[PDB]
Amino acid sequence: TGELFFRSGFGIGMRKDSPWKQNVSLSILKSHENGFMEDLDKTWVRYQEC
Amino acid sequence: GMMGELLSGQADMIVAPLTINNERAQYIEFSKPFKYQGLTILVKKEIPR
Amino acid sequence: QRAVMAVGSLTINEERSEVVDFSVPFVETGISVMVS
Amino acid sequence: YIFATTIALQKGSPWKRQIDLALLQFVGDGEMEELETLWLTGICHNE
Repeated sequence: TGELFFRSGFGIGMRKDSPWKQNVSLSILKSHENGFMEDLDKTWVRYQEC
Repeated sequence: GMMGELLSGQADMIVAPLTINNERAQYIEFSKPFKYQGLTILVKKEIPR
Repeated sequence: QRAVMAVGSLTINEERSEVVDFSVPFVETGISVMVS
Repeated sequence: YIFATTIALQKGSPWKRQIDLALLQFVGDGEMEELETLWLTGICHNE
């Protein structure tokens, strides 16, 4: 019921000296633009109704 | 938990649905996030008459 | 470098990220479809 | 239903951390929803 509250995002946790920022972010935007987000939205999220 | 296990050296990767916060970002940086979500409210279906 | 900062309602994308860095995303968007 | 889902800083700027902490505070203190009330809704959310 209702609207959302404290609208934020779910993401990856990494250390500041961890050099795995940028290429990981590249892969992430690839996942956002290539429908893999929608792929998981089908394969795990959108099936079920009462 | 998770944050102390990163800052303790025992854990090295968080890949799990964490929210984004000030104080968490003060020490451990996020990437750009997967899903843009938040809070909803569980209210039951009351039984019919 | 005519300007250091640029705000807009700027969409956040690959080729944009290739060149420049980004804030934690300000507001939420994507592709929608408008119909009657 | 949102399909093809999901601030410009030059690289190497010292400005990431400060602005991020700022914006996560502004998210964290509900003034974003005040902005929403100022600018977002017209008639449709009052369906």
